[PDB]
Amino acid sequence: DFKKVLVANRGEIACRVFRTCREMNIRTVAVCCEGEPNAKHVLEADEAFVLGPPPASTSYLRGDRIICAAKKLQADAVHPGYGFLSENAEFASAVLAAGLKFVGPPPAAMLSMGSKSESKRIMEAAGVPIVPGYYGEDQNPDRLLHEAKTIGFPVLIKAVSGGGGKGMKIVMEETEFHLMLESAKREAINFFKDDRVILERYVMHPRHIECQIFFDSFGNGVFFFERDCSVQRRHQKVIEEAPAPGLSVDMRRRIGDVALTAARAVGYVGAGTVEFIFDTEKDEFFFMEMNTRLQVEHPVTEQCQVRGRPLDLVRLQLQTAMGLPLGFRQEDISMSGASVEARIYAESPRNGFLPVGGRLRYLKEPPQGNRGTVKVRLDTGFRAGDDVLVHYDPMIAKLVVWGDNRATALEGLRTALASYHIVGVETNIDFLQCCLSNPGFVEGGVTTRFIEDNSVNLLQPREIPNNVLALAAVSYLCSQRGTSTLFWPNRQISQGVCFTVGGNPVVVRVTVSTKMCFTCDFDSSSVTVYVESTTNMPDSSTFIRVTVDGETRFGFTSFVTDSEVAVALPQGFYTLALQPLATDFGSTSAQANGSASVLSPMPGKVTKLLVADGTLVQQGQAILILEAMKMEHVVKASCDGEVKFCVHADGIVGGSTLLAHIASAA
Amino acid sequence: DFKKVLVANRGEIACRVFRTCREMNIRTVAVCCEGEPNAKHVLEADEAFVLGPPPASTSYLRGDRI
Amino acid sequence: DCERPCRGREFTPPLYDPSEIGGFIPDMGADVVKGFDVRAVIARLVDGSEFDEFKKLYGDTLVCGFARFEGMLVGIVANNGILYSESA
Repeated sequence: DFKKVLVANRGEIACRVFRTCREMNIRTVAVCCEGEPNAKHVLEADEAFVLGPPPASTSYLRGDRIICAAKKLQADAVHPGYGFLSENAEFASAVLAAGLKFVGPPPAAMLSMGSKSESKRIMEAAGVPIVPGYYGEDQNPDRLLHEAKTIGFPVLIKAVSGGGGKGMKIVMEETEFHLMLESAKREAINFFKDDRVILERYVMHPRHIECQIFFDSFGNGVFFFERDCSVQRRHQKVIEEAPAPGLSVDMRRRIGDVALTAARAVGYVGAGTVEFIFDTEKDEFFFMEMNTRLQVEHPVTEQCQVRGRPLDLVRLQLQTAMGLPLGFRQEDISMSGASVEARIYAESPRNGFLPVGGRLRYLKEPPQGNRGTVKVRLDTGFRAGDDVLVHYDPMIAKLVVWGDNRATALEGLRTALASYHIVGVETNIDFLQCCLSNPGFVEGGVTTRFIEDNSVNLLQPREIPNNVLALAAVSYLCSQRGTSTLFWPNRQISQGVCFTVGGNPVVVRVTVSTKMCFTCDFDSSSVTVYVESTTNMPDSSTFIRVTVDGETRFGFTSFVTDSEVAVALPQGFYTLALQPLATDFGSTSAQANGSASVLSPMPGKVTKLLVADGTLVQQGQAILILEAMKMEHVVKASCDGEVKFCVHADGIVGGSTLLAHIASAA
Repeated sequence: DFKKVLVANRGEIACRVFRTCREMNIRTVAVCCEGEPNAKHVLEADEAFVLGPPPASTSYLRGDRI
Repeated sequence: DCERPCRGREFTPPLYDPSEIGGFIPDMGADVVKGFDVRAVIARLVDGSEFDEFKKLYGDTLVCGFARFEGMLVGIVANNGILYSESA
């Protein structure tokens, strides 16, 4: 029986494992680097061990350091999570060698299924269906044509070394094959210097269907239905559902049996996943790839009732790692209502989904637990005030909602996302709302390219009514105001608030009276807001009761930073960015001329030119050193531009002698 | 399916209807007059609309205003 | 205990590490002594590295300004070269 489990991966997975260990009374040991003073998993663990320097690369990946950490803290088991170092066979072998128990598959199985070549051979030898493609050494055009005829059009031609979708040609008719093959060979030669090609069957409407299997140490194995990961963009999962809609009971039984057979053939221990490419038109699934680890989408499966009790996959994984028999064998497992998971990242969908950093300055979570009709569960690795650093775990959180039907689950997810208020970091909440409200998504199962299919519709801008602008300006002004009274004799106090709307510098002019009644002016529009009362919430926010115009009374919550204002109105949640401050405010760089003919301060000797002739120099940048009275005086550039010296070095200059010309290069 | 229900009567009945609407996920709209700055039903509702002057007779009875 | 009970301890530490101050300090014992900007030192000693310079363009060899040490307001006069009549 385990007493201590060390988690080698940070993030929300560490918190999940810590929670399930606290449920089972296992002491938790965490792993961190020197740059993590307030990491959530470190605070949620009984003990933590620092792995060394914090470059975020050497740490969390040094297997020897993790082994030493586990040995020093008397850890009984090592759980790698689903992050980095969770699929390295060498790390698992080292864990087993030191005497620690690895929570996962044997190293041989993990190594064999990570090459993408031997795994295919094993899957073929096991009788599991494989994608009907040709990959033989024979590149003869007649043999390739015969293989294409055998496979059945449509087909796809790829380069052997092709990657990123390059060198792939879609063939629909036999006539086009003779041209498409030549074009693909030419492109492969021009990109990879290898004319060899691979012919496979092209699926026009693919769906990534994942079946989850769990195997004991004694050889027993049980499947856990299916998971749909069709909604994704550039191999980045976004929204998942369980069970997969539009799948018959017989089809699910067939997929589960195939998954169990494949896991038995590979000799798997622990929790694993198998992803197939299912076709809606052909109703046939083909093995695509197996993951020998836990997955981020496992909660949507946990929302499966083992002997009536809810499933805890990590608990079962720990029990198997301890070496205990499975409780039941595919008999006490029952399907339940559909559950849906949304992955809230930290990227901007409008600007090409590029990851962006920031700090979670306000993190009001949706109401989690058993609601009136649905069950809501939020899993995150960040708390309010934490700063998410770009290019390191871009996912902010995962939110799962379980109902009785897919429509109810979708409505619950919409409501929960509407209540998830994040201020400080750009997110994809609006993108998730657009995806959920898309008619194609609500119809049923959709293809993988759905994100690429409705890009114009999903990336629609969110409209900001003038009421939101007025309320944001009023909230900002109230934040500025302390206990001082607004009074100008015989006048209304004038104020201005500048926001950025789509790059447009919108300005709201407000006139405020002594009775705390604001009037905000827009183009041919006036909005009157009477602030009845304000209350400073402990979470650095303010609850404001307002009367808009003279007839719309309601209360809302506002959060004001130095860069944006966020309002939680009954209409929804809005964040308006203040007009950014200039970085050159009051900049006086000793000159602004385009020539900058500077003169020597005193007679002396020019010792060294700190910049080469013809070099670009910024304002205030040293260009040469002048020595007088055994003291080094350094001449600085007064403006940006190419600097050309006039006086030779190691010489002598006089009072007010020209030194160099700074010409602003175009 | 309803999204917003407006209660035309103040008091505890308004609070009861607001509670059962929150159970059913229906947004609540309240009705009040200018002399109700801290009415319980106004605070318990998502939105409120003032019916005009507060003599407590013309308000809560003007059907057109409601 | 105190003439005035006001605390005023809402200060911010310097934004730059003092441990690298020595990087800006040249060799004082040398045939020709190099010059450095004393502001780089000031940025590593005062609250939030904030410094309101008094006559930034007149002295140019004597830096005079206002700063704070743990919330206490202090006028700083630092040498930045040869003293002139304007600097004095």
